[PDB]
Amino acid sequence: SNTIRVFLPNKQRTVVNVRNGMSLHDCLMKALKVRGLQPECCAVFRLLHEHKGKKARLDWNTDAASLIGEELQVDFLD
Repeated sequence: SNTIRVFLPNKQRTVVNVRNGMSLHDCLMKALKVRGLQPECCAVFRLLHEHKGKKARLDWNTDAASLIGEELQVDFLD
């Protein structure tokens, strides 16, 4: 794929495309930028497509191109 979803911590959702020069932070700093959020104070995750009770936690420089074709979330930080 080349698309992934971003669910907000305010329970929202949206779809984003991954380009060259992405990285989680800069790739979500698209998303949240649009939304009016900041990612610096949050933790981003990929959703539990093979887990229960736990989202798959990612890096703020994560290769979203490896989470490509999935659903992501953002939550509180650490």
